[PDB]
Amino acid sequence: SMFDTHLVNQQGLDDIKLIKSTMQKAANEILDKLPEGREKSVFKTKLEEAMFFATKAAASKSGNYDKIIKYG
Amino acid sequence: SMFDTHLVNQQGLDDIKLIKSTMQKAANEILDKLPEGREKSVFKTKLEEAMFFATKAAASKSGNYDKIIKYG
Amino acid sequence: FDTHLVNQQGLDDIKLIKSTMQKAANEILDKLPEGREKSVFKTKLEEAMFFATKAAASKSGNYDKIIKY
Amino acid sequence: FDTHLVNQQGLDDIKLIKSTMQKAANEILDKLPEGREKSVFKTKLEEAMFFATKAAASKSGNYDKIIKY
Amino acid sequence: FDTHLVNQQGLDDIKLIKSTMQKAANEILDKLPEGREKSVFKTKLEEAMFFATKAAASKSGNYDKIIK
Amino acid sequence: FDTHLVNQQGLDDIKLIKSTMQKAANEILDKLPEGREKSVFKTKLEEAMFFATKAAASKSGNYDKIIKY
Ligand SMILES: Nc1ncnc2c1ncn2[C@@H]1O[C@@H]2COP(=O)(O)OP(=O)(O)OC[C@H]3O[C@@H](O[C@H]2[C@H]1O)[C@H](O)[C@@H]3O
Ligand SMILES: Nc1ncnc2c1ncn2[C@@H]1O[C@@H]2COP(=O)(O)OP(=O)(O)OC[C@H]3O[C@@H](O[C@H]2[C@H]1O)[C@H](O)[C@@H]3O
Repeated sequence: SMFDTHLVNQQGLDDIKLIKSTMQKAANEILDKLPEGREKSVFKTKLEEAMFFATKAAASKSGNYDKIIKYG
Repeated sequence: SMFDTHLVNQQGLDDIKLIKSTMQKAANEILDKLPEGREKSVFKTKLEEAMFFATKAAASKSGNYDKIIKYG
Repeated sequence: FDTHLVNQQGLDDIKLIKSTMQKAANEILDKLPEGREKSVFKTKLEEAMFFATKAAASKSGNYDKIIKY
Repeated sequence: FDTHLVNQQGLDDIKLIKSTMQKAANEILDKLPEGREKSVFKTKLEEAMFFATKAAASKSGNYDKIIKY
Repeated sequence: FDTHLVNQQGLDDIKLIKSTMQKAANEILDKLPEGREKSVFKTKLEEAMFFATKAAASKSGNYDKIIK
Repeated sequence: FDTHLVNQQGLDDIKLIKSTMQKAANEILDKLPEGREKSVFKTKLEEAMFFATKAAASKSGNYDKIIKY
């Protein structure tokens, strides 16, 4: 279910650290080249949405969480 | 207008090369950590959307294009 | 891209918000015919829930730790 | 871009699904702090409900007419 | 999630905006190769038209009833 | 994130698609009241056009060069 909560373990946190640190560094380097304005701001908001899905893919990877809390 | 076409010059192409190669390296490193599945696929599609805005920000940066083609 | 590690209060707020939407989603989905529009509804709803869950998890009082990168 | 002209059952289904989502949204919103994430939750939910409402409106038996262009 | 039950004037405006966009979309689609970008163009356009149609339906004079 | 450098045929296809949508969009916008829905229509339409323009620029026979990264 889209509503499930994955209780991530350290392996999940480690994977998330790798992906977020990697994207953070790349995003800072790209943002430094872009002029302030609407397109730069939309790039940032679209990138934040993308990262919810990358983070969820890591958090729910077999071995990266200990238990799932389900609702209903 | 959202419909304007910026004819990029070499400085725009150089900026776009920097931003796209930076994101391609980061995306490949992140994708290598993610399990095959829907979330990985949505990450990629959201990231493609984000990059249209980063690329447009670079292409229309003052000094990065020579002329704008306008319609209507 | 901060990560918020929720405390018990954050977990309980997330229980409330996710339980509330899951119940409403079940009732609505059971009324909708199968097909493209029902699928897209679920896609958009999941996107909404990422933002609601982040709002709850990053609310002051709801996290033990913020991890920055 | 079909235009659905719903009949009485279509209006009833849409009333149920929108009433159900409005109640759940209100309960969730009361738990969320003001800010960007809460605002995006609302906008995503509005997108979701366009598709749920289209699904209901074009359900067999729920329309007087579907106008095509 | 307000509902607008349009009157004839709202239905006429909606016919004009949707007919206009459908004609333009068909002309553009006839130029585009099959594939992912063409498919996403269509779904993005459907999303856009939900908002255009709601703007027209809630225009003063275009609705007979608002249901809350 | 390949970059397509259009040739003349790609530029002329882009002229056709962008001038067609700009005229339609102007006609529609002139019917719409100012407000949030009109604003989101424009934002969603811009997103649509990135994909249509990319589809045209990478169509076989419409590009001089593809830059890969
Ligand atoms: N062992 C844990 N101990 C403590 N806290 C944990 C653990 N494991 C996970 N968490 C966090 O709780 C929430 C989980 O709820 P969820 O339904 O599974 O995640 P989500 O839907 O993708 O929401 C997206 C947002 O939630 C925020 O906190 C998430 C998790 O980071 C994120 O920062 C996202 O920004
Ligand atoms: N005088 C009317 N008589 C009968 N039916 C009417 C009238 N006037 C409007 N309608 C229809 O009611 C439904 C709910 O309206 P709503 O709640 O305002 O719509 P929405 O949130 O914008 O989603 C919109 C999606 O629903 C479909 O049917 C819509 C309206 O076309 C749309 O085709 C979209 O696919």
